[PDB]
Amino acid sequence: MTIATIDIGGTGIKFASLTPDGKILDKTSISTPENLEDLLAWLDQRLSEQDYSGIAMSVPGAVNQETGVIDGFSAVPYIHGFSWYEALSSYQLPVHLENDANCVGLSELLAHPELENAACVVIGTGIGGAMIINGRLHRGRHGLGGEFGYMTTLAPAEKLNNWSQLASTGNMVRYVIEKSGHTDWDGRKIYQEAAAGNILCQEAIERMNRNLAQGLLNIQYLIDPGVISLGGSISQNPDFIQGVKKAVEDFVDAYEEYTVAPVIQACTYHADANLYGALVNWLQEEKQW
Amino acid sequence: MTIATIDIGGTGIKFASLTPDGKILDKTSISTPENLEDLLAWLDQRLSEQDYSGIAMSVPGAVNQETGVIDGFSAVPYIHGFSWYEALSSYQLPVHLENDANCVGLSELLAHPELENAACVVIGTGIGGAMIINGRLHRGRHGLGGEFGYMTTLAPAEKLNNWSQLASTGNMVRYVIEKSGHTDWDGRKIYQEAAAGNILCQEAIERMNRNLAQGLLNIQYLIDPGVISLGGSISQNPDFIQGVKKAVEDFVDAYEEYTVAPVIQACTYHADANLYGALVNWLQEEKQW
Ligand SMILES: OC[C@H]1O[C@@](CO)(O[C@H]2O[C@H](CO)[C@@H](O)[C@H](O)[C@H]2O)[C@@H](O)[C@@H]1O
Ligand SMILES: OC[C@H]1O[C@@](CO)(O[C@H]2O[C@H](CO)[C@@H](O)[C@H](O)[C@H]2O)[C@@H](O)[C@@H]1O
Ligand SMILES: OC[C@H]1O[C@@](CO)(O[C@H]2O[C@H](CO)[C@@H](O)[C@H](O)[C@H]2O)[C@@H](O)[C@@H]1O
Ligand SMILES: OC[C@H]1O[C@@](CO)(O[C@H]2O[C@H](CO)[C@@H](O)[C@H](O)[C@H]2O)[C@@H](O)[C@@H]1O
Ligand SMILES: OC[C@H]1O[C@@](CO)(O[C@H]2O[C@H](CO)[C@@H](O)[C@H](O)[C@H]2O)[C@@H](O)[C@@H]1O
Ligand SMILES: OC[C@H]1O[C@@](CO)(O[C@H]2O[C@H](CO)[C@@H](O)[C@H](O)[C@H]2O)[C@@H](O)[C@@H]1O
Repeated sequence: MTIATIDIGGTGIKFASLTPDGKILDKTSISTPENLEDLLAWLDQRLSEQDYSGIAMSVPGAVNQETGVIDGFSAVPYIHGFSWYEALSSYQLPVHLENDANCVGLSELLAHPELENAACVVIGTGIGGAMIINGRLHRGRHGLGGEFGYMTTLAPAEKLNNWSQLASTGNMVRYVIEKSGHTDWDGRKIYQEAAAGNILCQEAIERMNRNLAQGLLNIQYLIDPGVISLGGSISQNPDFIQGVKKAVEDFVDAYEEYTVAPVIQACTYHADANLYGALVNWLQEEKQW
Repeated sequence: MTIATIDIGGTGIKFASLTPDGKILDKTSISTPENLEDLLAWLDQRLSEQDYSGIAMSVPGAVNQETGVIDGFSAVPYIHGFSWYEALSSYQLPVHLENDANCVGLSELLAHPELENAACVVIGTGIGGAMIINGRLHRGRHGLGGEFGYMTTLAPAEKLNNWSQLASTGNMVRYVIEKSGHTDWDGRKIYQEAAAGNILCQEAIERMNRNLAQGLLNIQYLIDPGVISLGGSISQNPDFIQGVKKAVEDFVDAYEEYTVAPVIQACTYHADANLYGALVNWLQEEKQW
C-alpha cells in the first residue's frame, strides 16, 4: 500500500509517496501552476506512475468533508469552488483532504500515537491551529475548530487585537521592520541579533513569548489538552521553545489563580508536516489507523 | 426505574427522585449540614424510602471519575478527600457524580437531545462552563474542560483579568455596589433600575454584555460549538439574553475578521438544572442514554 500524498500551498505543490507508517518513499515538487488545468495535468502525471491505494491532500482553506469542496479563500484561488472527489474520480481511489493546520496537528499522531487530547498552535505569519479530542480531529459545526488565531487577548479597539495579530512570527517581524527602519529581517535573524546584544530584537522576542504564553494558558484552561504542540518554522528553534515555556512559568508563578501549567513541546515535523498529517487524516477517515 | 438524584451546594442539599426521561417525581431539600456524618444520615433516610435504581449527584469541585473523590475546594469542605463510591457502597447501586457546571451543560441534552457540539457558560458570582463534543461531556486531562472563566480577555496586570472577573453577574453587582456606595443590589435590581433611568446600572449592564460578547466569540472561534447556552440566574432574564446577542452582533459588524456569529440561547433549566444534568450524566455513564 502506497498513498499518493499532496501538499498544495502558495509556495509550491509537493507530491510524495508515503507508506501507512509514514515513511516518505519519494518526494517531488513544482512551483504553484498558474491554473487548475496545469495542476490537474501535473497531478495526473505523478499519479500515473505508481500503483497508489489512496490520495491524501493538505490544502489551504476550509474543506467540506461531504462534498470535497474547499471553501473560503487562499493563495491558490483556482483550487476553490468544486469537488475534488469529482476532479479525481477517474483514479477510482479513496480521496481525503484536510486543511493544512489540521494536518500539522494530525502529524503529531505519527510522532506520538498515544495522544488523546492535544492542541496544536501553528505559528507563522498568523496563527492557525487544530484540536485532537479522543485521538481524532475536532472540526466543529463550521470547520472552525482550533482557530486559536481568532482569540482576542486584549479588548478589541481600532484593531481586533486577535492572537494572530499579537503573537505571530509575522507580527514580530513586522514590528522589528517598523522600528529598525528596514525590511531585511526574519524570525531567525531576529534571534541572532538579540543574541548579539540587539535590544529591539530582545524586546520583539519578549513581547512575542509573553503574548503566546497568555494565549497558551487560555487554551489549557479552556479545552484542557494533555499537551500543546507548537508548529511552524519558529517552533523548530529550541531557544524559542525554551523562551515560551519560561514565559508561561512566569504567569503561573505570578497568578495564584493558575495551578496546572500546559505541557508545551515543539512539533516533530515542519517541512513535511502537511504530508504526514494529510496521510494520517487519510488513514483515520478510512479506519486503517 | 427511579434515580435518586442529589444536588450538594453551599445553599442547601436537594434530593429528588427522577425518571430516566427527566421527570421530577418528588423533590425535597435541607439546609447544608454541619458535618459529613449528618449529611450521610440524611441521605440514608431519603434513600431508604423508595426502591432506587441508581444514585446521581451534582457536586461542587473536581470529580475523579475513577476514584469517586472530589478534589479541590468548595463551600462544603467535608465532602472532599474520600471516595463517594465507598461512602455509598452499601446501597449497591451505580453511583455517578459530576461537577455542577458540567451538570448544567448536560441538562441541555434533556431539553435538546440532538446537540452534538455545545458550550455552556454558567454565569453567577464567577463564570464556569462545560463542553459537549459529539453528544458527550468533554472533561479534559485534568477535569478542566470548559473552565471558560479562566480566559484572560485583557492583558494580566495587577489582576489576572480573567473572564470571571470581568464578565460575571457578581462582578457587575460588585461594581454597582462600589459606585452606588451601598450593598442593596443584585442582578435583577440592576436591571429594574437601568430600565427606570438609572445611568450607573445602564453602564454596568453595557460593560457586562460587551465583555461577555468578546469572550463568547472566542469560544465560537476556538471550539466552534453548534450553540452556546447561557445558564445561571441572570440567563433566566430575556432582556439579558437579548442584550448579549445584540452585543455580539455589534462586534461581528465592526470587525471584518468575524464571519459566523455564535448561536446563543438561554439555558432551559436553572433552579433544577443540577438535578437534570446529574441525571443525564448518570444515564450516559451507564449507557442508558
Ligand atoms: O473518495 C472519493 C473517491 O471515491 C470514488 C470511487 O473510488 O467515488 C466514491 O466516493 C464519492 C464520495 O462520496 C461518491 O460520490 C462516488 O459516487 C463513490 O463512487 C471516486 O470517484 C472519488 O474520487
Ligand atoms: O509547520 C508546518 C506549517 O508551516 C507551513 C508554512 O510555513 O509550511 C509550509 O511552508 C514552509 C515554508 O517555510 C515549508 O517548509 C513547508 O514544507 C510548507 O508546507 C504550512 O504550510 C504548514 O502547515
Ligand atoms: O529549513 C529551515 C528553514 O528554511 C525555510 C525558509 O523559508 O524553508 C525552506 O526549507 C524547507 C526545509 O525545512 C522546505 O520545505 C521549504 O520549501 C524551504 O522554502 C523555513 O520554513 C525553515 O524554517
Ligand atoms: O458505582 C459505584 C457503586 O457500585 C458498587 C456496587 O454496586 O461498587 C462497584 O463499583 C465500584 C467502583 O468501581 C467498585 O470499586 C466496586 O468494587 C464495585 O462492586 C458500589 O459499591 C458503589 O457505590
Ligand atoms: O444555572 C444553575 C447553576 O446556578 C447555581 C448557582 O446559582 O444554582 C444553584 O443555586 C441557585 C440559587 O440561586 C438555586 O436556585 C439552584 O437550585 C442551585 O442549584 C449552580 O449551583 C447551578 O449549577
Ligand atoms: O426563582 C428566581 C430567582 O430566585 C433565586 C434567588 O436566589 O433563587 C431562589 O429560587 C429558586 C427557584 O428559581 C430556588 O431553587 C432557590 O433555592 C432559591 O434560593 C435566584 O437564583 C433566581 O434567579
